[PDB]
Amino acid sequence: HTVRAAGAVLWRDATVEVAVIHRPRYDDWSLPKGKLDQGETEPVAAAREIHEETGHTAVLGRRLGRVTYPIPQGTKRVWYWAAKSTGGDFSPNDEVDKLVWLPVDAAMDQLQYPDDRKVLRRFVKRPVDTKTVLVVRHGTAGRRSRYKGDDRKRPLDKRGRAQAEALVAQLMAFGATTLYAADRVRCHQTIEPLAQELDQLIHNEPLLTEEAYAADHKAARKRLLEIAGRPGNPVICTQGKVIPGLIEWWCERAKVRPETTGNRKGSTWVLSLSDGELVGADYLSPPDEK
Ligand SMILES: Nc1nc2c([nH]c(=O)n2[C@H]2C[C@H](O)[C@@H](COP(=O)(O)OP(=O)(O)O)O2)c(=O)[nH]1
Repeated sequence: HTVRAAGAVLWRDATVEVAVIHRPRYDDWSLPKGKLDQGETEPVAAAREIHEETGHTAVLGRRLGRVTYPIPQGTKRVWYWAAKSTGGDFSPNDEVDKLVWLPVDAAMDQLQYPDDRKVLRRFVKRPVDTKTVLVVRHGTAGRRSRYKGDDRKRPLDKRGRAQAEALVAQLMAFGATTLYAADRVRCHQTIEPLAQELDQLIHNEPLLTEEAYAADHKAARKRLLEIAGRPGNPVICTQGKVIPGLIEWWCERAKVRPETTGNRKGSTWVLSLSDGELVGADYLSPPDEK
Protein backbone atom coordinates (compact mmCIF):
# COMPACT_ATOMS: atom_id res chain seq x y z
CA HIS A 1 0.00 0.00 0.00
CA THR A 2 1.81 3.19 -1.20
CA VAL A 3 0.05 6.49 -0.95
CA ARG A 4 1.37 9.00 -3.52
CA ALA A 5 1.81 12.63 -2.49
CA ALA A 6 3.70 15.72 -3.58
CA GLY A 7 4.83 19.00 -2.12
CA ALA A 8 6.94 22.07 -2.71
CA VAL A 9 9.34 24.67 -1.53
CA LEU A 10 7.56 27.77 -2.76
CA TRP A 11 9.96 30.70 -3.08
CA ARG A 12 10.27 34.28 -4.27
CA ASP A 13 12.90 37.05 -4.55
CA ALA A 14 12.78 39.31 -1.43
CA THR A 15 17.39 37.61 -1.61
CA VAL A 16 15.35 34.32 -1.77
CA GLU A 17 12.45 33.84 0.68
CA VAL A 18 10.59 30.63 1.19
CA ALA A 19 6.96 30.10 2.28
CA VAL A 20 6.28 28.22 5.47
CA ILE A 21 2.68 27.31 6.29
CA HIS A 22 0.87 26.85 9.59
CA ARG A 23 -1.58 24.03 9.88
CA PRO A 24 -4.18 24.23 12.71
CA ARG A 25 -4.75 20.42 12.49
CA TYR A 26 -1.43 19.86 14.33
CA ASP A 27 -0.67 23.40 15.35
CA ASP A 28 2.65 23.60 13.61
CA TRP A 29 4.69 24.78 10.62
CA SER A 30 5.76 22.93 7.50
CA LEU A 31 5.84 22.93 3.65
CA PRO A 32 2.89 22.65 1.24
CA LYS A 33 2.06 19.03 0.40
CA GLY A 34 -0.85 16.67 -0.23
CA LYS A 35 -2.04 13.48 -1.69
CA LEU A 36 -2.50 12.95 -5.42
CA ASP A 37 -6.07 12.77 -6.73
CA GLN A 38 -7.08 9.98 -9.05
CA GLY A 39 -5.48 10.46 -12.41
CA GLU A 40 -3.11 13.17 -11.27
CA THR A 41 0.67 13.32 -11.66
CA GLU A 42 3.08 14.37 -8.92
CA PRO A 43 4.02 17.74 -10.49
CA VAL A 44 0.39 18.63 -11.07
CA ALA A 45 -0.45 17.76 -7.46
CA ALA A 46 2.46 19.84 -6.15
CA ALA A 47 1.23 22.86 -8.06
CA ARG A 48 -2.35 22.19 -6.96
CA GLU A 49 -1.27 22.06 -3.34
CA ILE A 50 0.56 25.36 -3.75
CA HIS A 51 -2.68 26.80 -5.17
CA GLU A 52 -4.94 25.43 -2.42
CA GLU A 53 -2.71 25.93 0.58
CA THR A 54 -0.94 29.20 -0.27
CA GLY A 55 -3.16 30.96 -2.83
CA HIS A 56 -0.21 31.44 -5.17
CA THR A 57 0.53 30.39 -8.70
CA ALA A 58 3.99 29.04 -9.32
CA VAL A 59 6.24 27.41 -11.84
CA LEU A 60 7.96 24.20 -10.77
CA GLY A 61 11.69 23.79 -11.31
CA ARG A 62 14.08 21.22 -9.90
CA ARG A 63 12.90 18.14 -8.08
CA LEU A 64 14.05 17.97 -4.43
CA GLY A 65 13.88 14.30 -3.75
CA ARG A 66 11.35 12.38 -1.76
CA VAL A 67 10.33 11.80 1.84
CA THR A 68 8.67 8.60 3.08
CA TYR A 69 6.22 8.56 6.05
CA PRO A 70 4.94 5.35 7.82
CA ILE A 71 1.16 4.73 7.53
CA PRO A 72 -0.72 1.63 8.58
CA GLN A 73 0.40 -1.32 6.45
CA GLY A 74 2.42 0.88 4.04
CA THR A 75 3.99 4.21 3.28
CA LYS A 76 3.21 7.64 2.07
CA ARG A 77 5.78 8.93 -0.43
CA VAL A 78 6.06 12.67 -1.00
CA TRP A 79 8.02 14.02 -3.97
CA TYR A 80 9.04 17.65 -3.67
CA TRP A 81 9.77 20.45 -6.11
CA ALA A 82 11.27 23.90 -5.99
CA ALA A 83 8.51 26.28 -7.13
CA LYS A 84 8.94 29.94 -7.98
CA SER A 85 5.92 32.04 -7.08
CA THR A 86 4.36 33.84 -10.06
CA GLY A 87 1.45 35.61 -8.39
CA GLY A 88 -1.58 35.19 -6.18
CA ASP A 89 -2.24 36.16 -2.59
CA PHE A 90 -2.50 34.10 0.58
CA SER A 91 -5.91 33.76 2.22
CA PRO A 92 -6.67 31.54 5.23
CA ASN A 93 -8.18 28.23 3.84
CA ASP A 94 -9.36 24.84 5.17
CA GLU A 95 -5.84 23.62 5.81
CA VAL A 96 -3.69 26.64 6.43
CA ASP A 97 -4.37 29.62 8.66
CA LYS A 98 -1.07 31.51 8.30
CA LEU A 99 1.80 31.79 5.85
CA VAL A 100 5.17 33.43 6.43
CA TRP A 101 7.92 34.28 3.94
CA LEU A 102 11.37 33.72 5.42
CA PRO A 103 14.98 33.77 4.32
CA VAL A 104 16.23 30.24 4.18
CA ASP A 105 18.09 30.25 7.55
CA ALA A 106 15.00 31.65 9.40
CA ALA A 107 12.86 29.09 7.54
CA MET A 108 15.13 26.31 8.60
CA ASP A 109 14.53 27.36 12.32
CA GLN A 110 10.78 27.60 11.80
CA LEU A 111 10.54 24.11 10.30
CA GLN A 112 10.55 21.74 13.31
CA TYR A 113 10.13 18.57 11.22
CA PRO A 114 13.50 16.95 10.25
CA ASP A 115 12.21 15.89 6.82
CA ASP A 116 11.16 19.42 5.90
CA ARG A 117 14.64 20.71 6.90
CA LYS A 118 16.12 17.94 4.68
CA VAL A 119 14.03 19.12 1.72
CA LEU A 120 15.15 22.69 2.36
CA ARG A 121 18.79 21.58 2.45
CA ARG A 122 18.19 19.95 -0.95
CA PHE A 123 16.66 23.25 -2.15
CA VAL A 124 19.78 25.28 -1.24
CA LYS A 125 22.20 22.66 -2.65
CA ARG A 126 21.90 24.07 -6.21
CA PRO A 127 20.48 27.18 -7.84
CA VAL A 128 16.70 27.57 -7.88
CA ASP A 129 16.32 30.40 -10.35
CA THR A 130 16.42 27.93 -13.21
CA LYS A 131 15.21 27.63 -16.76
CA THR A 132 13.82 24.31 -17.93
CA VAL A 133 14.11 22.05 -20.96
CA LEU A 134 11.40 19.37 -21.09
CA VAL A 135 12.41 16.32 -23.10
CA VAL A 136 9.36 14.13 -23.80
CA ARG A 137 9.17 10.69 -25.34
CA HIS A 138 6.14 10.57 -27.59
CA GLY A 139 3.07 8.75 -26.44
CA THR A 140 1.93 5.24 -27.34
CA ALA A 141 1.55 4.66 -31.10
CA GLY A 142 0.92 0.93 -31.58
CA ARG A 143 3.31 -1.52 -33.18
CA ARG A 144 5.38 -0.81 -36.23
CA SER A 145 4.61 -4.32 -37.63
CA ARG A 146 0.84 -3.52 -37.78
CA TYR A 147 1.34 -0.27 -39.77
CA LYS A 148 2.11 -0.87 -43.45
CA GLY A 149 2.60 2.71 -44.66
CA ASP A 150 5.40 5.22 -44.12
CA ASP A 151 6.31 4.63 -40.50
CA ARG A 152 7.03 8.56 -40.16
CA LYS A 153 3.40 8.94 -40.43
CA ARG A 154 2.21 6.37 -37.83
CA PRO A 155 -0.13 8.14 -35.43
CA LEU A 156 -0.69 7.94 -31.70
CA ASP A 157 -3.20 5.30 -30.52
CA LYS A 158 -6.08 5.94 -28.20
CA ARG A 159 -4.01 5.62 -25.10
CA GLY A 160 -1.33 7.86 -26.62
CA ARG A 161 -3.84 10.57 -27.47
CA ALA A 162 -4.93 10.46 -23.82
CA GLN A 163 -1.29 10.78 -22.75
CA ALA A 164 -0.92 13.82 -25.02
CA GLU A 165 -3.94 15.41 -23.38
CA ALA A 166 -2.64 14.63 -19.90
CA LEU A 167 0.78 16.08 -20.72
CA VAL A 168 -0.76 19.53 -21.06
CA ALA A 169 -1.14 20.02 -17.32
CA GLN A 170 2.18 18.20 -16.64
CA LEU A 171 4.18 20.47 -18.93
CA MET A 172 2.33 23.63 -18.01
CA ALA A 173 3.32 22.98 -14.38
CA PHE A 174 6.97 23.63 -15.47
CA GLY A 175 6.09 26.76 -17.38
CA ALA A 176 6.62 25.42 -20.90
CA THR A 177 6.75 28.28 -23.42
CA THR A 178 8.03 26.94 -26.78
CA LEU A 179 7.52 23.68 -28.62
CA TYR A 180 9.76 21.38 -30.68
CA ALA A 181 9.24 17.87 -32.07
CA ALA A 182 11.22 15.41 -34.05
CA ASP A 183 10.05 14.90 -37.64
CA ARG A 184 7.58 12.13 -36.88
CA VAL A 185 3.83 12.46 -36.70
CA ARG A 186 3.67 10.62 -33.38
CA CYS A 187 6.02 13.22 -31.82
CA HIS A 188 4.06 16.20 -33.12
CA GLN A 189 0.75 14.66 -32.02
CA THR A 190 2.08 14.24 -28.48
CA ILE A 191 2.49 17.99 -28.12
CA GLU A 192 -0.38 19.22 -30.29
CA PRO A 193 -2.74 19.54 -27.32
CA LEU A 194 -0.14 21.70 -25.58
CA ALA A 195 0.34 23.68 -28.80
CA GLN A 196 -3.38 24.44 -28.75
CA GLU A 197 -3.24 25.48 -25.08
CA LEU A 198 -0.13 27.77 -25.53
CA ASP A 199 -1.10 29.10 -28.94
CA GLN A 200 2.43 28.07 -30.06
CA LEU A 201 3.44 26.29 -33.35
CA ILE A 202 5.60 23.18 -33.04
CA HIS A 203 9.06 23.61 -34.53
CA ASN A 204 10.13 20.55 -36.55
CA GLU A 205 13.43 18.89 -35.68
CA PRO A 206 14.82 16.58 -38.38
CA LEU A 207 18.11 16.18 -36.50
CA LEU A 208 16.36 14.60 -33.52
CA THR A 209 14.76 11.58 -35.17
CA GLU A 210 16.02 8.05 -34.49
CA GLU A 211 17.53 7.71 -37.97
CA ALA A 212 19.24 11.08 -37.89
CA TYR A 213 20.59 10.54 -34.43
CA ALA A 214 21.89 7.02 -35.30
CA ALA A 215 23.91 8.55 -38.15
CA ASP A 216 25.07 11.71 -36.23
CA HIS A 217 25.02 12.10 -32.47
CA LYS A 218 27.10 15.25 -32.55
CA ALA A 219 24.59 17.18 -34.68
CA ALA A 220 21.78 16.18 -32.35
CA ARG A 221 23.69 17.27 -29.23
CA LYS A 222 24.64 20.58 -30.88
CA ARG A 223 21.02 21.16 -31.90
CA LEU A 224 19.80 20.40 -28.38
CA LEU A 225 22.15 23.04 -26.95
CA GLU A 226 21.03 25.55 -29.57
CA ILE A 227 17.41 25.03 -28.63
CA ALA A 228 18.23 25.20 -24.94
CA GLY A 229 20.19 28.41 -25.27
CA ARG A 230 17.21 30.42 -26.49
CA PRO A 231 15.27 32.17 -23.73
CA GLY A 232 12.18 30.37 -22.64
CA ASN A 233 11.32 26.84 -21.49
CA PRO A 234 11.23 24.53 -24.52
CA VAL A 235 9.47 21.18 -24.82
CA ILE A 236 11.29 18.79 -27.16
CA CYS A 237 9.35 15.64 -28.12
CA THR A 238 11.44 12.83 -29.59
CA GLN A 239 11.98 9.07 -29.68
CA GLY A 240 13.13 6.21 -27.57
CA LYS A 241 16.46 5.61 -29.26
CA VAL A 242 17.39 9.32 -29.04
CA ILE A 243 16.61 10.32 -25.45
CA PRO A 244 18.87 8.08 -23.31
CA GLY A 245 22.01 9.05 -25.15
CA LEU A 246 21.21 12.75 -25.07
CA ILE A 247 20.33 12.74 -21.37
CA GLU A 248 23.44 10.74 -20.47
CA TRP A 249 25.67 13.03 -22.54
CA TRP A 250 24.29 16.16 -20.92
CA CYS A 251 24.50 14.72 -17.43
CA GLU A 252 28.11 13.73 -18.02
CA ARG A 253 29.10 17.14 -19.30
CA ALA A 254 27.53 18.84 -16.32
CA LYS A 255 28.36 16.27 -13.63
CA VAL A 256 24.67 15.86 -12.83
CA ARG A 257 23.24 12.63 -11.40
CA PRO A 258 19.55 11.77 -12.09
CA GLU A 259 17.81 10.47 -9.02
CA THR A 260 15.48 8.34 -11.14
CA THR A 261 15.60 7.06 -14.66
CA GLY A 262 13.52 5.48 -17.42
CA ASN A 263 12.45 5.98 -21.00
CA ARG A 264 8.75 5.10 -21.33
CA LYS A 265 6.44 6.46 -23.99
CA GLY A 266 4.89 9.62 -22.60
CA SER A 267 7.61 10.17 -20.01
CA THR A 268 9.38 13.53 -19.42
CA TRP A 269 12.90 14.51 -18.46
CA VAL A 270 12.91 17.87 -16.65
CA LEU A 271 16.32 19.46 -17.31
CA SER A 272 16.99 22.40 -15.08
CA LEU A 273 19.56 24.97 -16.23
CA SER A 274 21.31 27.77 -14.36
CA ASP A 275 22.98 30.30 -16.56
CA GLY A 276 23.09 27.71 -19.44
CA GLU A 277 24.52 24.83 -17.33
CA LEU A 278 22.59 21.74 -16.32
CA VAL A 279 21.89 21.45 -12.58
CA GLY A 280 19.12 18.78 -12.51
CA ALA A 281 17.77 15.94 -14.59
CA ASP A 282 14.44 14.64 -13.28
CA TYR A 283 12.67 11.71 -14.90
CA LEU A 284 8.90 11.74 -14.75
CA SER A 285 6.69 8.76 -15.43
CA PRO A 286 4.16 8.75 -18.20
CA PRO A 287 1.07 10.52 -16.85
CA ASP A 288 -1.01 7.33 -16.75
CA GLU A 289 1.68 5.33 -14.87
CA LYS A 290 2.95 5.45 -11.24
N1 LIG B 1 13.88 1.81 -32.02
C1 LIG B 1 13.37 1.04 -32.98
N2 LIG B 1 12.25 0.26 -32.70
C2 LIG B 1 11.78 -0.50 -33.70
C3 LIG B 1 12.31 -0.53 -35.00
N3 LIG B 1 11.58 -1.39 -35.75
C4 LIG B 1 10.66 -1.81 -34.90
O1 LIG B 1 9.55 -2.65 -35.17
N4 LIG B 1 10.71 -1.31 -33.64
C5 LIG B 1 9.83 -1.64 -32.47
C6 LIG B 1 10.63 -2.04 -31.22
C7 LIG B 1 10.50 -0.83 -30.27
O2 LIG B 1 10.35 -1.21 -28.88
C8 LIG B 1 9.20 -0.16 -30.68
C9 LIG B 1 9.21 1.36 -30.55
O3 LIG B 1 7.84 1.95 -30.73
P1 LIG B 1 7.72 3.40 -31.43
O4 LIG B 1 6.38 3.85 -31.35
O5 LIG B 1 8.30 3.32 -32.84
O6 LIG B 1 8.63 4.25 -30.48
P2 LIG B 1 9.95 5.15 -30.83
O7 LIG B 1 9.48 6.14 -31.91
O8 LIG B 1 11.02 4.21 -31.30
O9 LIG B 1 10.23 5.81 -29.51
O10 LIG B 1 9.07 -0.50 -32.10
C10 LIG B 1 13.51 0.30 -35.27
O11 LIG B 1 14.04 0.32 -36.42
N5 LIG B 1 13.98 1.05 -34.23
